[PDB]
Amino acid sequence: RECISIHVGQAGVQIGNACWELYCLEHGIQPDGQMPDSFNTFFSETGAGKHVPRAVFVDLEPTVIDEVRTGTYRQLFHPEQLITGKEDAANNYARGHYTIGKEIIDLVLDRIRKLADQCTGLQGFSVFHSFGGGTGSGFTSLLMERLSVDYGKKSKLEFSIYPAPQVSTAVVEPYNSILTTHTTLEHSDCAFMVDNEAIYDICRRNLDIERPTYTNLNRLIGQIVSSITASLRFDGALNVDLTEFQTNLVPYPRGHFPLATYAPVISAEKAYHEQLSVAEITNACFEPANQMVKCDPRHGKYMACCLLYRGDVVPKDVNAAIATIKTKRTIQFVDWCPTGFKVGINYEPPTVVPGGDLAKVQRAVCMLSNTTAIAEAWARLDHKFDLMYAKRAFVHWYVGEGMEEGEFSEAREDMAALEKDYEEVGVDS
Amino acid sequence: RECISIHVGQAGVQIGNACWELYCLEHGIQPDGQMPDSFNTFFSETGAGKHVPRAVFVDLEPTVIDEVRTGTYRQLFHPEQLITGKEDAANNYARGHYTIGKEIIDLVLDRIRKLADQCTGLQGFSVFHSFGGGTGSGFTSLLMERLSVDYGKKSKLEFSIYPAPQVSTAVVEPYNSILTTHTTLEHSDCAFMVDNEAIYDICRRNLDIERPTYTNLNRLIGQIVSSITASLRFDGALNVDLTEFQTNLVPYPRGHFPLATYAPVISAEKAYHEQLSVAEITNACFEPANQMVKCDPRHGKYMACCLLYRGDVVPKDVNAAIATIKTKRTIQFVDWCPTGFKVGINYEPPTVVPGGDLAKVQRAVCMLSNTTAIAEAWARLDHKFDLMYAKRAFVHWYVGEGMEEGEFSEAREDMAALEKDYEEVGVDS
Amino acid sequence: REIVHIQAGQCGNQIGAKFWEVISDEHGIDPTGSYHGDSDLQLERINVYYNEAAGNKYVPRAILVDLEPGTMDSVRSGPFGQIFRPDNFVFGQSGAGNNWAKGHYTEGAELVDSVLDVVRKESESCDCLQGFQLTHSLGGGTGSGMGTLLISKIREEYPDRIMNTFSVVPSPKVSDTVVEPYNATLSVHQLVENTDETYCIDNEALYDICFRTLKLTTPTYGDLNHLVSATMSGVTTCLRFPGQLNADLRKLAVNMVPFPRLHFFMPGFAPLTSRGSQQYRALTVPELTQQMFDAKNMMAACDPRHGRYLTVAAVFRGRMSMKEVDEQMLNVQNKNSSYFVEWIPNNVKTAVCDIPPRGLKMSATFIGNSTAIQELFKRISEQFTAMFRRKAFLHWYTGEGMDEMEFTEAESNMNDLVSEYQQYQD
Amino acid sequence: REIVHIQAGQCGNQIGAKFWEVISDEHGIDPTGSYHGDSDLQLERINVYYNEAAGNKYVPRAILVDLEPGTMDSVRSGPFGQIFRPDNFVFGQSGAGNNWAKGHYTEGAELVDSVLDVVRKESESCDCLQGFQLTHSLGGGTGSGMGTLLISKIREEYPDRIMNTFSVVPSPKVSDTVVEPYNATLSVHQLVENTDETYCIDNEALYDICFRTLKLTTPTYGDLNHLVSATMSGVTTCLRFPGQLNADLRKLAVNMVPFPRLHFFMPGFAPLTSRGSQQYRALTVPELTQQMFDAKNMMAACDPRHGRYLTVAAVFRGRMSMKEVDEQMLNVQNKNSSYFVEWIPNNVKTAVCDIPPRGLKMSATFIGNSTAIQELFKRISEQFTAMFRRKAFLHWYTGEGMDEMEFTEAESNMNDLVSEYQQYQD
Amino acid sequence: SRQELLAWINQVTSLGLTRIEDCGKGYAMIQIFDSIYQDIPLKKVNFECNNEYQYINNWKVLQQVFLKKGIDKVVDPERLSRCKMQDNLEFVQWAKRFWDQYYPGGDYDALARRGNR
Ligand SMILES: Nc1nc2c(ncn2[C@@H]2O[C@H](COP(=O)(O)OP(=O)(O)OP(=O)(O)O)[C@@H](O)[C@H]2O)c(=O)[nH]1
Ligand SMILES: Nc1nc2c(ncn2[C@@H]2O[C@H](COP(=O)(O)OP(=O)(O)OP(=O)(O)O)[C@@H](O)[C@H]2O)c(=O)[nH]1
Ligand SMILES: Nc1nc2c(ncn2[C@@H]2O[C@H](COP(=O)(O)OP(=O)(O)OP(O)(O)=S)[C@@H](O)[C@H]2O)c(=O)[nH]1
Ligand SMILES: Nc1nc2c(ncn2[C@@H]2O[C@H](COP(=O)(O)OP(=O)(O)OP(O)(O)=S)[C@@H](O)[C@H]2O)c(=O)[nH]1
Repeated sequence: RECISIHVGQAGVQIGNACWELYCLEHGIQPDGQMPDSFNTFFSETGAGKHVPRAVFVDLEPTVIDEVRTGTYRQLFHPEQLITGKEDAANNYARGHYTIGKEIIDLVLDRIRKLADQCTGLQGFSVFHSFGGGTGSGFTSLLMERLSVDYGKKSKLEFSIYPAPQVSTAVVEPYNSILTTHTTLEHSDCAFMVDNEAIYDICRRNLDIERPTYTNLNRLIGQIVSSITASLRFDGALNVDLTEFQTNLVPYPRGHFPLATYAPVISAEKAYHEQLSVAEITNACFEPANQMVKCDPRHGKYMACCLLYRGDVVPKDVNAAIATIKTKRTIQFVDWCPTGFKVGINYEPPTVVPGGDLAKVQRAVCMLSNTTAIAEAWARLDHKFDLMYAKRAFVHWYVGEGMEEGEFSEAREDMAALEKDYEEVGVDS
Repeated sequence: RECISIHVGQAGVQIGNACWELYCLEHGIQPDGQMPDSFNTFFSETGAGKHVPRAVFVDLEPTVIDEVRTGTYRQLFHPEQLITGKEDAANNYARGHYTIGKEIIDLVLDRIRKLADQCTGLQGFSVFHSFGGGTGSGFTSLLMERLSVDYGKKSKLEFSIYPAPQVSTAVVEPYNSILTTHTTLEHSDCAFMVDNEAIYDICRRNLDIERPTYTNLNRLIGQIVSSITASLRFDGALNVDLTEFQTNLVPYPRGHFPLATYAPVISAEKAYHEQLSVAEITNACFEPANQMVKCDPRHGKYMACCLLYRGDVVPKDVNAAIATIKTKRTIQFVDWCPTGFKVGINYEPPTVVPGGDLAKVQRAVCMLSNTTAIAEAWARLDHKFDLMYAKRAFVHWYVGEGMEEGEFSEAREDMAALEKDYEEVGVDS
Repeated sequence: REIVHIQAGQCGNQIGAKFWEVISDEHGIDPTGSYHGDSDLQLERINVYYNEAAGNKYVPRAILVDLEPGTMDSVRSGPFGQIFRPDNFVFGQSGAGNNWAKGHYTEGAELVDSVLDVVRKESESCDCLQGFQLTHSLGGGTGSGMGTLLISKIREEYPDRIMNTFSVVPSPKVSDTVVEPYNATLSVHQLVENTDETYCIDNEALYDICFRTLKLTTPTYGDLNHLVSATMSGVTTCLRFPGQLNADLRKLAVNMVPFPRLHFFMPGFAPLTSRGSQQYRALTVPELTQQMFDAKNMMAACDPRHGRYLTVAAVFRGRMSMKEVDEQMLNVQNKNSSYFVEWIPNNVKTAVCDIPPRGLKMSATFIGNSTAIQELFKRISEQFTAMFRRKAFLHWYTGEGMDEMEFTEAESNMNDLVSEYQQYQD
Repeated sequence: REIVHIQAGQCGNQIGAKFWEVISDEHGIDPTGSYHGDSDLQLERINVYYNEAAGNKYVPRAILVDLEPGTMDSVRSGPFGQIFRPDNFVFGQSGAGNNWAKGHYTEGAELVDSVLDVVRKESESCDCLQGFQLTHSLGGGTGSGMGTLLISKIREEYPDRIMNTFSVVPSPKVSDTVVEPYNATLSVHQLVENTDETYCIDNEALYDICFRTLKLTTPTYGDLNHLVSATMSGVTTCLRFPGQLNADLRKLAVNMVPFPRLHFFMPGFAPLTSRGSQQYRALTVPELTQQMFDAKNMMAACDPRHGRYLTVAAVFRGRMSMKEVDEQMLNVQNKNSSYFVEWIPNNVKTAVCDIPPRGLKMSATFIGNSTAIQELFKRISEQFTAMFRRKAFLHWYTGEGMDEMEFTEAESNMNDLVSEYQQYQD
Repeated sequence: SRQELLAWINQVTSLGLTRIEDCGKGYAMIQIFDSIYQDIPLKKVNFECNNEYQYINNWKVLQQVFLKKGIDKVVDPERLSRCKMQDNLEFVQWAKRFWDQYYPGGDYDALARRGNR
């Protein structure tokens, strides 16, 4: 195997409710928990007639976790597993990590130690957080922190929603994201990344809708994610374990962050049009306008991709569609890497929301990868930071929250060697 | 086997009414005495329809015993067996032991000699008192006193409710408890202890309710106690006689005081949640937040535990769940005791009040034990004493009641060697 | 042939119910019914365990000794519980305290005469007596103390008839009691000097052998007991059946005890396969010796592989070739020459009944006298000292009229007993 | 006789299902059923792959080794999946990480003893053991690492019985994994020094041979597997049939390995015609040699035409003239004198069974030991260095308790292995 | 790797150890702690230990040292006592790190501490 999941921060919780929705939806388990091993690596058979959740929920304002215990699904989780700190969220790392966030952690852990025990030989914890938040950046920082020590012997794949390249929200965002990166870096196994803005494009350009509610982006990651755990931990013609990832996906200890991408994003109402070919979707994967991340392969050489397919797919179709790609060159893969294509084949096709806006094809490609591209994304996000730090901007908000000129300046230097790292492991031969 | 019981002091009587309730409740004997050997070691089949209790009740104010002869159960005991001294209670040892309490004792004894005769080869008297009271500390002191001589050839397990660590009631409490300890010490066989405050925690943390009426704590001990006598004196896959206890439970003549602990404390309303595993409850037993005693194993090395199980339990499950424990070393290490785990297995699962607040599982663990831990609890209670004695505080209240500078100072020295005793038998190898 | 079982204590008693549960079916004797025996051979030798009174009521000739009513009143109030003549129940309504001293010197010593009384009524039954079967646990009062007395008296009354002892030596990992080594060391002492054949079983050697050699997930006591009772049936009763080469308690004794201590064995059953699936039938014979002679599968705690053998007795009971039997035994004796002691050219004592365990095709009880059991009395003996040193729960013994030199005695004795056993491992 | 298959990893496992899917039908063994055999000859030699227990249940004598439950739980939850005795399933619920090091030193090393255990239970089955069949992929954990260990242990336990290895060497064009050359180079290393007959198959040499030699447009894995399993049946099982001139693993080994490396072959099936149409029946014989000896049709990636042969073994199985067989082979040896090495007057090892593949009239398995396979280990070896140089995903190995000298070792070894093979191409 | 660690351990302790599994006994782990702390009851530790019961004592001793010192690191005796390679490999790796940081300048005589056992 299983893989627990800790959805931290309002966002990580909204996305959580979403990814958690898509789940039962493709497993025939109504919001009442009941369906009429396989998928046991994400659901515990509490007896009994029910299913329950194999995860937890951590937010410092009740508002968001509250809504879960109102709307059907209310029945799905255990009243217990949804942790809250009535106190204050605070869009600031410090407070969430140190000062406040601290008080809850114990309790938090307890569940990921109480839920981690009940199972049978697990594989890790799929963590869901929103980089630039208070409860999402800070808190987790120490949650993943306390995990890397309590279970160093497992997988720590954290699924993040890192800062929109130009459309950020919080005024401080970078402070909170240069801080969640440096503290988690030395603790994660593989950090998946899905860019909030670069997903909108997909909603504008590849689905058409200027009315994208957060509830949609969530349905999307809620999809790409389903391709990761759900179906993969599910039997198939070319299974891929969680460990598999980090192994076939990270060339170096830095909790390396690949990018999530999905192939068939086409709007219902298009739903009837003749379906796309195994070749087209494959090709769509090499287009910088369909990757849930504003890290357009502006130069970033891929260094490993895990093409997770699902649905009706002939291994030759793949071991050909990929061959064609391996020789497009304009898709330049790293040097020190001969072949970096982990072909993951599942059976059961995707499963689109009954009536959202997702096409509903009979095959998809959730390809994720490490690309020297993020050399950018990190850069552009680091620079941000400086500008403000350069004037201390909202610094007094953290200091007064148990932090110091140290943690900032010393977490800046941190990422600095992440701009050099993602530079050295590539661009050079 | 039988075992008579003498509930002394309002409290010991409230707890009595409670433990006495749980009884019939799990033996199908309505308050009218009638049910439609086995359990004969606690109930005499008097007349040809009824089940007159097998105990007595001793309080110097009528108030509390009076209430018993109002509320159904009124029918349960014999009008006789509920002793009272219309006179005065007095929250002071002296008066209750010497002066007043004396007058009643004879009469009291008479019943525990009249009820002790009627039976068939008994095993002892389960005494119920509240350490820090007037009728509970003093009186008993001489009751148990007069027993150790009239039946030295039996078991004297006194079930006490010793002084809340910070939430005491009486202003003098320690005077009354350093005095009931020294006088009973050289007379009891095994003294069970249940801390009033440390039980509240359980009601706050393991059941959730800031509305715990005394009537609840009573339902609780009323439970842990049911696991002692009731069910144990009741057939099973691994029976454990009363003698058994003191033998497998006291390493030394000091009327050693183990602690009572219960495993499944979970609130109704939780009542549906998937039940807990044999391993979990077992483990819950080694948590200092579930032991009816503010003696958190702060260092106190266990020296003997009597794991009384009840309900559906496979001996291997135990002779494994315990094995896992034997190798945790939570306790830390004294050399001298290789194995100190008396596994008591009963059949019939617990029996929760129809609608109180107790979960109602199909298996429980009422583990009691002697822990070098009380080295604390006694300490902290002894110190109390001094502070006041150091100024004589309410001394004139006892002196004027047939006591002397002797009994105090000489009962202080007493416990002193109980602080050294509980220290020597442990902490050293 | 004859013999007279003895259910000392609760355990020894609980097991009685299982030993008789079995044996009866292995002799077609229903509760109070008679011989429904699918065959006619399960009757010509029954006498060994019953008596003729009515003509349909062959009553088990055992003794039920215990100072705790509830127990025998659970065995007498359940299934086969109503086959024992009430005269058999020698109860002691006293306080069956968990003290070896309380059931050997103070409480049991009284109930003894009222026992010996019957053990004589049964011995003087008829024909010729062979010996007595004794079940109990060396970790309690009515078991180690009072049962260990019952024998010390038996062995004074008929130092001729044999004395097999089935002891449930205190399991390692976790003990089902606290003074355990006290009640134990004290009873082993009495054993090494009265009974002349002891079969030590370990509640946890069973679990293992019962949870991995029988995918059985919920091994209740009834089971363990059941497995044990399976072995004691192969031993006795069995050999009281025909066979190409049959033996009987003595042969077993006179081939297994090189030196008078009495020595303790470790029983092992043959076909021990999980129900459905496993029913591999790989029971040609090499499969049974494969079984019996492996580490796991030895009801004992210790592992043979940890010490030579002095004697072995494969008491098979199911039609087989005196060739594929006599043969196998050999290779076995040569593949493991290492551990099998040398000063005995043929350690193994091949025995061969004919009729097998009612529903099975071929089985073979194993009674090993290995030097490995050294590493158990060691255990026990250790636990003692570690706690004796501090006189732990000693007041419950002395206060019952005991001696500070009594405990010394036993430990030493039984402790020396460890010593000796090594004298052959080398 | 006999042999005992070994399904190491998922692939090696997935294929197990296909190798047994086939073989069974080529032996009339239904799921749990028995021998429905259309004939009576598909039984006198079965033993080679089964065991007698019930009388209708001849269970495949293979081993299923894997650290990923889901897999074996897909093979055991599907078609023939319910024929293997559960004892065969040696799973490792651990994290079957895709690391050679994780299934050879850290995770697999534990599950090994619980495997060898069975590999012995099966070896000591009966009669006389010949060798073990080994399936797996050299591009993963449970495959290259743990399976490559299974043999290193097997070859220490019976350096007498043979060891055929069926490896799915990392296909060129596209790698179905990323560290591939890591998991590979490391396993080939172990191979060149334990097993003594290896049949290397390439998922893409198959596609080709399966999409152009079988107009098959959607070649699912099941297929590839199926084709492969078709060859391994012609090899073993087949020769365990009668024949004018029959051979058996050894002959195959003792005629195909000039120099101890172990050398790897490249299997090729005979009638490989598309269903309907193609059913040309041009199978007189010159048509089979036409087939077998062409470039395409060699399950290997490399093309024979790119390097001499040392040995060849046309293991035919279908009634034919020892003349039109022995003859053809010759012209073939002369039309291509160029590539066929000279210091071996008769490279070819003609073998001839009688009964053919159930539904076919005439087939012939080809087992070539050509020097061409040099150009594959080269490939692999290259990929290594290009990435080793930068220690690419090396932390996943070392961090699992590995050595920086371990990788060095293998590459070199296997790298030298390339060298040698050229020593004959010249 | 296993080879590297074993070489390091053997030199430090002056031990014979052929394989990592040998560490399962728990003696070596206690002695490693002794080199750092020098507080361990070495006489009590069963250095030579043949039987599992003995291993448990070593573990208890190890556990106590952790507790006394306030060492947070987890020790899963159940896993280690089995003498399985992976569990021990992991524990040993951590211990080495612990030793590297903690070990003081003072010289340590492993043989003497053992009593030459
Ligand atoms: N995809 C997606 N992004 C979201 C969602 N909710 C918020 N975000 C993004 O995540 C960031 C917002 O984090 P916040 O909601 O401010 O904070 P938090 O991380 O929940 O924790 P706190 O600051 O303490 O409240 C912004 O960059 C948002 O664009 C959501 O439901 N889906
Ligand atoms: N658990 C429990 N504790 C009780 C109960 N009643 C009283 N106590 C505790 O016992 C002590 C009170 O003793 P009192 O009621 O003052 O006196 P008494 O022992 O009945 O005798 P007198 O002083 O002569 O009235 C306090 O520490 C209370 O917290 C009860 O029903 N349950
Ligand atoms: N195999 C087996 N072991 C048993 C059984 N009953 C008890 N034991 C084992 O026997 C020992 C204690 O036996 P027990 O039956 O309590 O003796 P007793 O003399 O009757 O006990 P007491 O009356 O003095 S408390 C423990 O080690 C326990 O594990 C049983 O039915 N089968
Ligand atoms: N022919 C064939 N090749 C297969 C099959 N399954 C996997 N492969 C090939 O084997 C290699 C990986 O095999 P795989 O089955 O993943 O090994 P594994 O050890 O079980 O993998 P893991 O558990 O460590 S991730 C790839 O080169 C892939 O192309 C199969 O069923 N047939």
